[PDB]
Amino acid sequence: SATGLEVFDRTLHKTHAWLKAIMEELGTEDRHKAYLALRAVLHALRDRLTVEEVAQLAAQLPMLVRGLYYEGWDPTGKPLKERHKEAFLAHVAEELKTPSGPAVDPEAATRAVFKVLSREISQGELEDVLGLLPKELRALWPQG
Amino acid sequence: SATGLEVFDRTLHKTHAWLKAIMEELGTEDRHKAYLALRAVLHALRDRLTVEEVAQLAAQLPMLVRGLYYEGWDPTGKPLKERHKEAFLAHVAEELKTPSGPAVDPEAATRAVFKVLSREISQGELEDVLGLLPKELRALWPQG
Repeated sequence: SATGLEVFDRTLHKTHAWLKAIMEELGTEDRHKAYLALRAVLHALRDRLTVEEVAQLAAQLPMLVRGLYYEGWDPTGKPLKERHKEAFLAHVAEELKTPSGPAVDPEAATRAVFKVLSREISQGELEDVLGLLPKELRALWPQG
Repeated sequence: SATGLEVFDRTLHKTHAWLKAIMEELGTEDRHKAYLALRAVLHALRDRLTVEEVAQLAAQLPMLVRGLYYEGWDPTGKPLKERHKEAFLAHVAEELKTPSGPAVDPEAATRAVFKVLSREISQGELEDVLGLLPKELRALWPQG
């Protein structure tokens, strides 16, 4: 059917749903652009969380997305705490680099992924994550 | 072709290779049994590592396998350090529970997964992991 395993077919189905939603938010037909956005934004968000907070968010992500989320993670480094929007977007931009500028506009990528995340994760986790972020970064989420 | 994304098709291909190797070691045609073995063993091994060591091993796992690896992880708990084989196998057995006994023999599952892991991860990571384990647990790996 797909992978020969129901568990993997299930996570692929969920991940496809996430990417499709991100594509609609971005207004693009390029699947790879949506993937890059998901990857860059999850990593930037992850780096602002403590080890405990990182795992708590991971529990709300589909298996395949969780693997992407943890890619390149350095748990020994102090969580990033820059207060301004530009600092956060610069980190997102770092993983959207291509031969000619950012693959996707950093803010657009961030708003699209945060929108999809807010609809997919539990309200409890959403409120927890928002409470850990500065005002300028909370503004990037649909809740404001 | 599979997921519509080369990055995901690639991790599915690698994960399929891992599971196929585990199936051969177990001598089974049941793909789900190999999955359960991979899941139960990775989790038992993961729980004996510090947060830094957990992420270091994660870097050697294919994206999809990494998502499975991190499933249900509690980074706040002190790493398990039981010295005897029975203690470790009991933890592996905890995630192999089915309506009628273990899905796969705990030791067989452990030896199969450790064998595949030793062939897939870097020699440096293998030596590091072995050095963190008690003699009775190192005996479960092909190196001894």
